[PDB]
Amino acid sequence: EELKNAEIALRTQKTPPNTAPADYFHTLVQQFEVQLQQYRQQIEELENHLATQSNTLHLSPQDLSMAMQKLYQTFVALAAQLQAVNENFKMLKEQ
Amino acid sequence: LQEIQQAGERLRSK
Repeated sequence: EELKNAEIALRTQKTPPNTAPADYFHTLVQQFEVQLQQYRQQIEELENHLATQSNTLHLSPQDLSMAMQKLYQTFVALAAQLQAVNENFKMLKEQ
Repeated sequence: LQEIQQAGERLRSK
C-alpha cells in the first residue's frame, strides 16, 4: 500500500514539475463512522463475555443443550442456502 | 468471530 502511494506521488511530482484533498478528508471521516460502531459492538460483546465469565464456574449444563440445538438449526439453514446456491450454479451450467 | 458470535448470542441471552 505504501509503495503504491509512493509511485502515485512520484507521478504527481513528475506532472507537477484542493478538491481532491477535501474529498479525501470526507472519505476519511466516512470510513471511521463505521469503525466507531464496530468499537461499540465489540465493547458490548466484551462486557457481555465478561458477564458470561461471571457465570463461568459450573453454572447450568443446560445452555449446552440450548446452543447445540441452535447448532442443529444453524447448520440446517446453512445447508439449505448451500444446496440452493449450488443448484443455481448447476442451473447456470445447464443454461 | 465465534467469540463475538457467542457474545452476540449470549448477550441476547444474559
